[PDB]
Formats: sequence, structure tokens, C-alpha cells
Amino acid sequence: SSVPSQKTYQGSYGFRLGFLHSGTAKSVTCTYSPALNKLFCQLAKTCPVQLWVDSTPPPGTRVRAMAIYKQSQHMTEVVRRCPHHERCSDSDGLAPPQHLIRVEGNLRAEYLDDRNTFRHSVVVPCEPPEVGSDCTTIHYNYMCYSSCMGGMNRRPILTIITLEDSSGNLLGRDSFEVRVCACPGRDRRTEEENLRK
Ligand SMILES: [Zn+2]
Repeated sequence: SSVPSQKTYQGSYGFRLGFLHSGTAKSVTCTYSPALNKLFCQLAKTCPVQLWVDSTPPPGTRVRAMAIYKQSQHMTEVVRRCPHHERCSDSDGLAPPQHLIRVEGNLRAEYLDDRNTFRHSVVVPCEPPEVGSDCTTIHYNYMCYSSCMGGMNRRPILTIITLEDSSGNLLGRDSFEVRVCACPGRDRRTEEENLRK
């Protein structure tokens, strides 16, 4: 399948992602490494991602998330749940069982299977920040381990977040690598040490 662009693009509204500072304790379920631009998270745990804009986009703007393989030799392969997890009885009523990425706690989430590329994505309406806040947050879940056989199979993935208008045209784009693993704090520490070495 053709490969979606991963080029960072702030666009007219100054769109970019942000992440909370969670640390690398053994108790951490989700931690983001700025040095690696990489999120480490446990299976099906809440991953809060901040959406930042310099100016408010029009009503009907939406935010889409999609996973692609990071490595050149695999980026044409659709990222999907492995044969085991796609048959898990863990439906939330909205997400198709094949989709790796879910949005948690948003009843207006929509899930797309692209008719031409067959890629999966999940999209929600963009909303203005609440009273007293400067950004909005989306809660994502990753429903397969990076290591799952017959699925990601230890291959790294990227999540691409796109800001879109009501027709789906591109307004902004940002991305981050993801590792879904049992011990995100330990793995983030290891990979940051390797990068230093
Ligand atoms: Zn799996």
C-alpha cells in the first residue's frame, strides 16, 4: 500500500503535539522520550496526547491518528492487530477489532478502513480547549504489543497525527515513534542510554 506522509507540518494554525512528563519509574504505564521522539506504553493503557495550536481552527476540523511501520522495507505493509489480539473480546462498541489505535472515552470517534490503501485510522472532532486550559488532550490506546507475532513482530511503528478540515484535507501533521511493551520505563531508559552511547 502507498505510504502516508510523515512530514511534520505546523500549517496555518500552528499545529503540534505535546506530551506530559511521566518519568521512567517501574510503575509507569506510558512515558514519552523527547530525545527519541518515542512513546513507550503498556498494552491497552491510556496514552494522553496534547494537541496545541497557535490559533483556533474552524468548526468541523478533525484530528486523525494512523500507524505506519518506521522502516523503509516495511512501510508499505498495513499496521494491524496480530491474529491473537484481533480475536480478543475487548471491543469498546466502536473500534473495529482489527485496529491497533483506539481513542478512549470519545463517543464521536470514527474508525476508517481506507477503501484504496486498506489502512486503518481513527478520527475525532477537534474541540477548543476548556475554560482555564491552553490545550486539548486525546486519550489513545494501543491494542497490540510491538513484539506480537504475526503483527508488528518487533518492528517499530510511527503514529501520524493529522489535523484535517471537514473534507479530510490536510491542515497540519505531527508524528512520534511508539513501542508497546510490558516495561515502558525500563525500555525508555535503555534506549536513551543506547542513544547516548
Ligand atoms: Zn497482538
